[PDB]
Amino acid sequence: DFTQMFYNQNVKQFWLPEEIALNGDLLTWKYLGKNEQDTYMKVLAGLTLLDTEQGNTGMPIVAEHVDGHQRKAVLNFMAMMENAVHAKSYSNIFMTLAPTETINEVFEWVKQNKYLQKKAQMIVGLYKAIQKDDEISLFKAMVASVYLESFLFYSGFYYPLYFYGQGKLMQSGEIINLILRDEAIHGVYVGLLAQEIYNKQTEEKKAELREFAIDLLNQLYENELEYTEDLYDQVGLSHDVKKFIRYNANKALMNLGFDPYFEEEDINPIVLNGLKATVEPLKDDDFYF
Amino acid sequence: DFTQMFYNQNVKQFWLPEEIALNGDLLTWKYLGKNEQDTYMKVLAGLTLLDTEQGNTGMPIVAEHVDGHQRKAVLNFMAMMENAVHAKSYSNIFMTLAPTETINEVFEWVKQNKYLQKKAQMIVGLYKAIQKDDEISLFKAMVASVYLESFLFYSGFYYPLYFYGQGKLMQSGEIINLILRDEAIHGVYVGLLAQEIYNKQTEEKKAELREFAIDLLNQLYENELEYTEDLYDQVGLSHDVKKFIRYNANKALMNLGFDPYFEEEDINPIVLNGLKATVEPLKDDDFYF
Amino acid sequence: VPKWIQLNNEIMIQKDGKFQFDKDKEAVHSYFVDYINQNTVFFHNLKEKLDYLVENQYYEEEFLSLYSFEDIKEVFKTAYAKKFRFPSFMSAFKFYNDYALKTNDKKKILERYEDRISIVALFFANGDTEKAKEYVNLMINQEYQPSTPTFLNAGRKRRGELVSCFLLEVNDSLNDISRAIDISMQLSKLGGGVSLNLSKLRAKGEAIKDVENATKGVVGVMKLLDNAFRYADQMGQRQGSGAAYLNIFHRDINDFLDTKKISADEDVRVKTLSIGVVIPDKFVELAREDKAAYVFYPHTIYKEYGQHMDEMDMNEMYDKFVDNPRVKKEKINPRKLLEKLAMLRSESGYPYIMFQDNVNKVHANNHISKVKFSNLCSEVLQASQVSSYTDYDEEDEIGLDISCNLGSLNILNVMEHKSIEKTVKLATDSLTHVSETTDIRNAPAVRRANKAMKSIGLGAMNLHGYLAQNGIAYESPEARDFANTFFMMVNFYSIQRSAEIAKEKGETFDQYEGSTYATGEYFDKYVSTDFSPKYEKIANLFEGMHIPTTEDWKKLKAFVAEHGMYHSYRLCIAPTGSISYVQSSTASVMPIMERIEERTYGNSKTYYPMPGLASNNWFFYKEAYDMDMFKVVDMIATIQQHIDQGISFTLFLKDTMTTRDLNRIDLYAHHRGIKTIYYARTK
Amino acid sequence: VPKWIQLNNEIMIQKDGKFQFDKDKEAVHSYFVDYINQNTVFFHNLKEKLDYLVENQYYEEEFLSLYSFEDIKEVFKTAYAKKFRFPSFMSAFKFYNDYALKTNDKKKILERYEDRISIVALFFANGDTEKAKEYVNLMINQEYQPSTPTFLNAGRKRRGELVSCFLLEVNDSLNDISRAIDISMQLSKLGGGVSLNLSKLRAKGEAIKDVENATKGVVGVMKLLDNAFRYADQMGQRQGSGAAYLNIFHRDINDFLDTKKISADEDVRVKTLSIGVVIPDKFVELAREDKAAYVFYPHTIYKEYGQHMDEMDMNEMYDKFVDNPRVKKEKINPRKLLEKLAMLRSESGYPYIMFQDNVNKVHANNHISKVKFSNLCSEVLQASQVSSYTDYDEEDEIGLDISCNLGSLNILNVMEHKSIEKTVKLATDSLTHVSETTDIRNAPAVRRANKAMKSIGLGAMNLHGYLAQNGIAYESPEARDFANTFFMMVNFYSIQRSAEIAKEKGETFDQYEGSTYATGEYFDKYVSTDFSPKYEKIANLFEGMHIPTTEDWKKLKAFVAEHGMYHSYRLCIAPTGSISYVQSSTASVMPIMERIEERTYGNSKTYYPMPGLASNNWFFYKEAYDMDMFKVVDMIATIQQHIDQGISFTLFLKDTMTTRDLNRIDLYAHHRGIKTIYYARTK
Ligand SMILES: Nc1ncnc2c1ncn2[C@@H]1O[C@H](COP(=O)(O)OP(=O)(O)OP(=O)(O)O)[C@@H](O)[C@H]1O
Ligand SMILES: Nc1ncnc2c1ncn2[C@@H]1O[C@H](COP(=O)(O)OP(=O)(O)OP(=O)(O)O)[C@@H](O)[C@H]1O
Ligand SMILES: Cc1cn([C@H]2C[C@H](O)[C@@H](COP(=O)(O)OP(=O)(O)OP(=O)(O)O)O2)c(=O)[nH]c1=O
Ligand SMILES: [Mg+2]
Ligand SMILES: [Mg+2]
Ligand SMILES: [Mn+2]
Ligand SMILES: [Mn+2]
Ligand SMILES: [Mn+2]
Ligand SMILES: [Mn+2]
Repeated sequence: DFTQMFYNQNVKQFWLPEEIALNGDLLTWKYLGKNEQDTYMKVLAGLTLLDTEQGNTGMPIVAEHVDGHQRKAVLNFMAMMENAVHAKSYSNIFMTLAPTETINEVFEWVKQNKYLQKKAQMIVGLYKAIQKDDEISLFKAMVASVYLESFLFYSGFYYPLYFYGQGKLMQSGEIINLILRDEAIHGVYVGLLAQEIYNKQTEEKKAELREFAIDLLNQLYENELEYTEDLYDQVGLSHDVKKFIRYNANKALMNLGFDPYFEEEDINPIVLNGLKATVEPLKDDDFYF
Repeated sequence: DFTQMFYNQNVKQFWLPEEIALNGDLLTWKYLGKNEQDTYMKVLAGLTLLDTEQGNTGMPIVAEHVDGHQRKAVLNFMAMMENAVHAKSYSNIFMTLAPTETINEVFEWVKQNKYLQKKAQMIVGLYKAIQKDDEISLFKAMVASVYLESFLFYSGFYYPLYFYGQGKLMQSGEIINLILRDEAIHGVYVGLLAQEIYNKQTEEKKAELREFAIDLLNQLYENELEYTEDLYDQVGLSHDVKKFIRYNANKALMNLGFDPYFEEEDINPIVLNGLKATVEPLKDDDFYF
Repeated sequence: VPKWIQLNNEIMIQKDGKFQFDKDKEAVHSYFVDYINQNTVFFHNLKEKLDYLVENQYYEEEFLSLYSFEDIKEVFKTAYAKKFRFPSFMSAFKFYNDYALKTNDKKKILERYEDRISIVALFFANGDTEKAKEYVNLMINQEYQPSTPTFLNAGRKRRGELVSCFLLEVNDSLNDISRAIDISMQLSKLGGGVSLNLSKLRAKGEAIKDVENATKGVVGVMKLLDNAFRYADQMGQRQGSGAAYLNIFHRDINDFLDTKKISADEDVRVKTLSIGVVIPDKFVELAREDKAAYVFYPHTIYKEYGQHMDEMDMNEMYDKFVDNPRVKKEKINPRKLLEKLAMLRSESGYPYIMFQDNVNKVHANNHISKVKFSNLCSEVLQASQVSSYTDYDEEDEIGLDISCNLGSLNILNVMEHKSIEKTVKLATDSLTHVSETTDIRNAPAVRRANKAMKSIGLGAMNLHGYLAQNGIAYESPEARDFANTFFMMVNFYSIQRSAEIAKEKGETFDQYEGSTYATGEYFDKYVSTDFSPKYEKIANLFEGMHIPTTEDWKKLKAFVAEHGMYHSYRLCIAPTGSISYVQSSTASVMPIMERIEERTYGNSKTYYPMPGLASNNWFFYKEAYDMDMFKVVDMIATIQQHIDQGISFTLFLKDTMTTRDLNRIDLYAHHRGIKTIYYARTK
Repeated sequence: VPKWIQLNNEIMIQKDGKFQFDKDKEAVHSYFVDYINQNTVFFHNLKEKLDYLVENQYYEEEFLSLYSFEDIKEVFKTAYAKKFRFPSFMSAFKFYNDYALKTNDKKKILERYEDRISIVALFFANGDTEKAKEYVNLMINQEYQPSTPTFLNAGRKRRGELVSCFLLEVNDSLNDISRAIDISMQLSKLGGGVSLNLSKLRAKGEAIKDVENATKGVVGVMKLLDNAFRYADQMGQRQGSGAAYLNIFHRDINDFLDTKKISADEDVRVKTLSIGVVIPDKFVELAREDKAAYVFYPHTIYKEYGQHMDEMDMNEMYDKFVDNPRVKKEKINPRKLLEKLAMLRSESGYPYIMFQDNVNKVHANNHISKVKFSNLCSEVLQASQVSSYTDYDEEDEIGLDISCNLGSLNILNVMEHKSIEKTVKLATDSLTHVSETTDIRNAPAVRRANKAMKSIGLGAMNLHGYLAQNGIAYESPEARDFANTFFMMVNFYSIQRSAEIAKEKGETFDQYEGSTYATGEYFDKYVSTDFSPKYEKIANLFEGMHIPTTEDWKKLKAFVAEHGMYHSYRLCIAPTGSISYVQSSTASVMPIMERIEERTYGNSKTYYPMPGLASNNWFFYKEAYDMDMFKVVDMIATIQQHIDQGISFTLFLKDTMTTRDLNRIDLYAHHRGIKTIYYARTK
């Protein structure tokens, strides 16, 4: 009942980072403190890693196991967006704002950062555990994918949105909003596929799947807290970002058909402001008048 | 040396089925004989069936085994074009020209056809034989992929190009020309990835891979001749189609860095009408000797 | 936003369900109260103004020296006594942005409308103060409008040539091709639009010095010409505009046409080179009977017969070409070629269509040459002789290259003043003066044909404006009756003025004795058919003016026989792009495209209603796209029967109609005697 | 696959760890016993062959009519008495595919090597049987090789022009630009490579008669020339090749260079027109001192001083240009421009580099004009005077456009026969004959310069072949000593032959009296410095030949002072691309690119070993890319000190080295006196 409308929405949302000129951010970037620039680079690098794996691994593997040519076409399109559009856009931002050495250093930093490695290990592990014709392993990977789309990106998205909302780094911010618009529909779509599998189960099996989903969310959440503190303490925003990730965790649960898990909190209003002609042949009667 | 350049060319060639209005083809379709309509339907179904294998298996399997983030992104983009763009385009052409019952029957016929099946299963067999961390099996699959993209499609493309060059079925011919333009670049790109593997091999292993490629080409070519007579004798075109197959076989070989196998031939004119060194600053004292 | 621009944009704001057309008038006042008068340089007297303009190299000394200062002052006073006021903001804006003389720094206005008109009149009269005053009264009444080159550049030292339509014949040689490129560059440097005939050039795959498959065809020549026109772009002011014409029986015709396809590669497509196709009656007969046609290799025909393919009548030569084994040809489907022409015109408006036999069955100078091609605007249709440009230190054989002199009658202003005869004769005299004062030292055949043929083009404009302001639909039979009568009178008085000039100067145009004017054949339809209006309304429109009868035409025929005719060609209806704004007139004899046109200048929007548009005549100002193209063809043929050259005839199509409808319009134009079809503008 | 193809491929199949070079010889035998002898056309005697070639428009009958048939028979017998055998398969293949005369359908071979040599000798001798036999002995011994145009086209009816390269000066005017385009098309039609100096053309943003920012600069003319060369492509056989040269002080120099950038847009990119940059010593001085330089607008300089920017010495006028407010200029970084040159040469091998001061400090004809640009191969360096092509019906001021005839000495064969003097004199006579019989009717400046300058180019080939076959490393000081002595001998005997021709004809070249030959300055270094070999091995190599001393040079200087010189320019070392195959010689004086070259012909692949390559001289045949470019520069400078024109000096670079290494090589070449640098070929 939904794939065709998601197909149409995904293809109509198609974009490339080159559509957005980035040289306009040069001055507001220059004006940020060293702490702010550091957090910003690292935040986008963490996002780049997530999209790299979502494009290389997550979306293609889910596409492989989901039945139906139209469902596969949507998932293939989403996969392309992840690595050919989203992951690449971050390099466009980096290449504009930062010198090569700072770019090299931040990519080295992703490799050695323990929270980023842990979250990649956990998510990709679940993708690679999918067994052919085994719907339960597929469900588990789809939960992981929804958590990546609708929860994990948000510790990263906070900061570009926070600046956009203050009228700073607005070209980079425009790119990020386009990425976010895509991930929102990706999270809903994968959520609907996960619910399909969940709804086939016995009540006992469903109870176990909810346990899996909640245990996984809590494990990812605890790691994300440490990641958030590590990045945001130097810019004074860790508590604010934490509220934002809890907000989005609830959206991820809802995408999976589950009740919200965290209590509602006031999000920084700045971040909320951050959001040919037809051809006929000639007849013999057309030559006479 | 080449992936970013191909990335650029691929994304700038992006298109959607909806861009070409198909209904005006009915004004020339109605004037074709039964044999012409039959051949066209059968050719179209042949292309559709082969392209589906490439979208569901060929491109995604190669993307899975190739190392490199940028290569995986380009390959993902190509897989997207197969599943999201090409497959919808073929379906659109069919739905415009034939009623539902006729489409189902043509696909039943072509699905049972000996020559279409022989080539489809030969290609799919090589994709299924790729082994993790074995570059030889990957190379063999890449050869199969290049043969599909740059050679096997062309016994089929001939007919729409033949009409397109005569002013008949111009809307569907425009679509086919866009598809063909994508397959050409797909073949060239996968060809470069195959040459990379080939160049890492010993001289004895190279000679062995050359023998594999020529042997495979021979098997496919002999089946193409039979496929060609089966479809085109009823419309009197087989002689010229055979010249077009050999010409495209030579292009496929050149994509794989191999010499042409067949002597140069002229092609049907109607179908033709259808168709950095390291910068180092001067340090002074370089002006004195 | 300036005040006049607000007053102009207030037109679209509807009061009582009606457009505020009168507000436009207020805008003009503002445009003169706030801008024009503030930025207009004023002098204590006209003597100081003329001295400043001459000394600062704005004007020419020669044309002003022919008059005493008292005569020049009297001419200026006659111009200013009319107290002419621009009725619409766009008229004054277009004049003071395109034609009014400005300082070298382009911030001050040196010339008003009256000043420019007086200067052009003094240039026209060539020393006659009374003739200058007559020209001033003609142009300040806005009865006659010199073309943009003449109007803009007359009397100015820093100027281009007064002629901007040039037709070149290119012979089949590398020397001739290089000379054609050079002449095209020189004429684009002068500011003129250059049309080149490429039919004599041998097709692709022909022999050069008996080596086979050597010629690049006409497409390589088109690439060279396109580069030449891109290079020569009026000193970086306007985009270099050129046209290439090829006969439809030339073998390159497809590749020619392929230069305008969007799918064409960069080495095939020419972007700044317009293309036109010459279609003889033989091609239309072949398409009509569905017989497969043949496109011929021109060099083989030249070798076999000693003449170029486009130099002989294809109607009698086609069968001999086909049956000749020594003539190389390729099989084509003429109906497929017609469909390709219609599709290309739908996509881009190209090519221009020239119906060769429609032009040449009424051509008066077929003895000199048959009309083989048209100009960049597809309205100049004259005899041309190719030139043989030989090697260096060898004498060239200079032929005839067409360059006619443009000028348009304002039909509304001419007919409301009841001055068809006087306006036509004065316009003919001015065109003769401009043709005589034109001397191009880098185009030998253009200069020779200007000296010999003395061909001028006297056009008309504001036909639809006049008809709409008189309660006449453009597609009505009454409109065609009026066009017939008006243009027959225009032709009569143009021929009379040409014969009078020939009698006064004692000379006719070269090879006049062989023309149909000399033999009296041209006047046949005029001495047997009465062209008086058949409707009472049109006759009342022509009240107060003598309509030439058959006896008057017989007298004119006898006068031409006794005295000859000075001009080989007299009448051609040009598009009249920007001068129609200044004259507050509809463009050419074409129907209006829009009732109110929206334009963007700088970062500001402006609104131009069609002249005289109101609630009463809103329905009569029917848009061209809403009109039946068959009736537009009928009107254009009615006018064309009285025009010796062609008419710039743009087709106005809706996006709904297909290439079959375009082909039907083209074939009905061919049937009705339409000589040229200019553009296929799709709404 | 053919038998000879298999035998040639058998070379790379190693036997006992060594290449089978002798198999190559077998291939030639096969190539003759299976293809050439079967595909040759034999006649009963020479009379029938000559008659068939004359009546069938293969040969010109005029040059053969100067000899009785007995004399022609004697010449052909002299050619065939040598029993010449091609030592390699590729030599015979290249001759019989590129230079042997074939039938109209190219199915049979009409000319053998001896037949071609006899015809060329008979054309050279111009009626002298003994001179024809001397030429036959010179060419069959392969001591001298006429250039590809001369060797291929001599005595042929369907021939082109015998001149290889043409150099045109383009004046700053639309008439001159159009004439340059026409002449470029005419000379490319004749088959010659055309070089155009664009330094006189005013830069982008200059005024065309008081309207500013109007010119398109040299890039628009570059696009026009590129399209002209694309159109005139030797009837589609060989791609039209053109060269554009611009002074580095031209304002457009960056845009010029941007024509060759791989990222250039289509409206700027030029792909069939080679680019060269002329660098005065002032630019190198500014880059060395890191002082910001100024590029200049040529038209402002011409207005202020009355002369073109490239018409005067920049080393003395640069400060005056900079301090002159009436001269317009733009600031540039000369070191950044040098780095851009190095990057462009790394990416595409362009531009050609012409060190203007290095050319003009030893130029013998500076009185006529300074050398402002080079040819398409960057080895022709001659005085040129720009032409003033005026309007039509106005007389043109015809200047001097450079054109010289090429001919190469085979160093190995010349020194083996101990005949430097005889070969040089006979080659000078043949080049003089080629110049005398050259008459181009569409390039007036080229014709006038050919008639007046009488310039010829006598090159040399097989320098590396001779050095490697004699156990001398190309980079060794012994090789440079040999080059010094050999080319001093060549210069001595070329000057002697030029003076003897001037004496026998009683005429010198135009304006010889102001040259350094007339004043005796040219002989200064030759009358004070001894150029005899400093190494015993080289002296032994020169045994049996009289090496000129300072006394012989003094006698030659006196002889020149008494009689003058017939040729303004005598020696120029062309690349000698494909004719070096036939002579079994290494290309020009350049070191070999590879020991064995694998070339693909048809569907087959062939391997050509370097001439004389074997086990004992494998390492003496060092590849150019493996060589130190500084020592190659030293060799080229040593040769250049005895060559009046330039040498086509290709740089052979490795991929590992940076643009800084390329800049260092260029600056060392400038320091060592290198006149021109041809190509930057990267391995
Ligand atoms: N519609 C218009 N077209 C042309 N010029 C105009 C127009 N309106 C104003 N002008 C110019 O501005 C001047 C002022 O005209 P205005 O309407 O104020 O009254 P006037 O009685 O014509 O004035 P004046 O004393 O200048 O003749 C005119 O003389 C004329 O030069
Ligand atoms: N390398 C070569 N270069 C040129 N011509 C050759 C070559 N090899 C063979 N030929 C030609 O083919 C002919 C074949 O004869 P071949 O060289 O085998 O010796 P032959 O019959 O004993 O006579 P001869 O050597 O005296 O000509 C030669 O006479 C010559 O015309
Ligand atoms: C006509 C024309 C000239 N030019 C440039 C190229 C020529 O080198 C340069 C000279 O043109 P000229 O032919 O010399 O123009 P001109 O003689 O009328 O102007 P002036 O008196 O100043 O010499 O102008 C263009 O770039 N585009 C053009 O369209
Ligand atoms: Mg000719
Ligand atoms: Mg000039
Ligand atoms: Mn993403
Ligand atoms: Mn996503
Ligand atoms: Mn596909
Ligand atoms: Mn594909």
